[PDB]
Amino acid sequence: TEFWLISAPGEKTCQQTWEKLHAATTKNNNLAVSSKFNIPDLKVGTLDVLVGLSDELAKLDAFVEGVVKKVAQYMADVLEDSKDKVQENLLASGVDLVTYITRFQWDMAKYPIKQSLKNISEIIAKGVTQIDNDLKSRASAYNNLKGNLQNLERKNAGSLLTRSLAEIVKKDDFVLDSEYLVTLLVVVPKLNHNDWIKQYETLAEMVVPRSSNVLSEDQDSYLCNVTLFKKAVDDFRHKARENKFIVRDFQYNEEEMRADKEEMNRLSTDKKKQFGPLVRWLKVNFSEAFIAWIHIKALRVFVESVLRYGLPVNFQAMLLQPNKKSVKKLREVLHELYKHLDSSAAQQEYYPYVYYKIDC
Amino acid sequence: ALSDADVQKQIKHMMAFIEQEANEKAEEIDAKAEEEFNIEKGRLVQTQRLKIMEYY
Amino acid sequence: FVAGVINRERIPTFERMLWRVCRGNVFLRQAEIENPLEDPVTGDYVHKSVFIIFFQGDQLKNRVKKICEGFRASLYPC
Repeated sequence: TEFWLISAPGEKTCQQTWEKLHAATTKNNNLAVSSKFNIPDLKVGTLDVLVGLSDELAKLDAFVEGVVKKVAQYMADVLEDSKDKVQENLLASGVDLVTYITRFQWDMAKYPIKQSLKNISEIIAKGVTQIDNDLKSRASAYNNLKGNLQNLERKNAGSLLTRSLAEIVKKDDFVLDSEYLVTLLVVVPKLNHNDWIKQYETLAEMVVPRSSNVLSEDQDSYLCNVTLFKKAVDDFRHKARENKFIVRDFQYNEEEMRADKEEMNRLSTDKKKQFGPLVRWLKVNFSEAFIAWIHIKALRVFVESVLRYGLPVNFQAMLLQPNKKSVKKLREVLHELYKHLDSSAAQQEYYPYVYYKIDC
Repeated sequence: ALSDADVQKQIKHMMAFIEQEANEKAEEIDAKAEEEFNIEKGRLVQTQRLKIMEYY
Repeated sequence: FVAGVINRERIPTFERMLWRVCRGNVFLRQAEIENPLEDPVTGDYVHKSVFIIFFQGDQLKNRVKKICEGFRASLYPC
């Protein structure tokens, strides 16, 4: 979604229509969509200040463009009102970007027209700077939450060989409050499930026969609990390993499992609670970033137009919505229409008129 | 890159910038003059009124 | 700016570079040297032709300084 922003010297009033309405001469013979660009009438002093401003604005432009695209990607990562294949951008001014740009207005609320450009630029720069820091910090904190939540999901992921037992083991799975006995959980591949049941009773001296049962099963193995004499556990786990059974390092612990369950429940709720305010925060920041973005471009237009054509500052600036495969024709038309003013001052960027691209 | 007509145009443009700059500078000068008017008037009159009050 | 010593190697582009920085806000001074002097860097005698712009703006004067430094031009007239 690319739009072209241009400005003509405006010597004659026909320029208002030549850039829009003159089907005989206008864009793709009046096939490209164009609209009026609303610009404030601001004060200029000497040409060197304008030169400074031009440099400053080019830098501010690049900065904000980066910031607004970054935050757009942040929301893409959030997956709310903007995706990479659909919903390519967010609303600006409460309208879609296509609508915003097409009916783009100067935000005099933020940039009073009675101020000098230096101050206007400084004000915008400060706004977008604050927005950048606010959302960078917020996004980082959110990403850290997402990180920890995924970390817990992974911790509670996997098969019985590695999966956390918080959701598997019950108090009724362990032999508790025994003086001599401990209950161990061992994973026996399902192919050898009966062998475990047959073999566990004879793996070590002084084990409790017929005590073996199954706590859980998965596609590869069964997790079984066995109660045994504490001192035989070394022989039990040793010989179990010899018969290719894997014992888990687990003992019943109500507090750790409860803590894990609530921590996951809390982090998921926290994710939802931040999401709520996340999308409102980021969408507002986007809106403002996009508004400022175009405001910056408008100022770049003002500065270049005045710098090249002099004052009074009456120029005919217009927006185009290029049509597919007509870029060449539009450039040829614009060149023939305006080449006589510069002949050589303005490939990669230099045209005989004020020209910027909008990358959407 | 310029014909005589365009050289003249470029000069007219510079002259325009010269005029705009001078106009702005003078306006700034008069505004500051008025601020200084009120500030110095205050300094002086308050200073001597104080001296008078002390003598009084 | 100054009627210096240039072979008119990049002056055709010097002027355009100036137009690129600002729209030719000030006229340039032109000169041509008959039987030019032997350029010290060249070590031999080449025709010299000068087209240099003077600016009143400081940002742009500094810009021109940088261009003149980068381009094959003679600039240090007082």
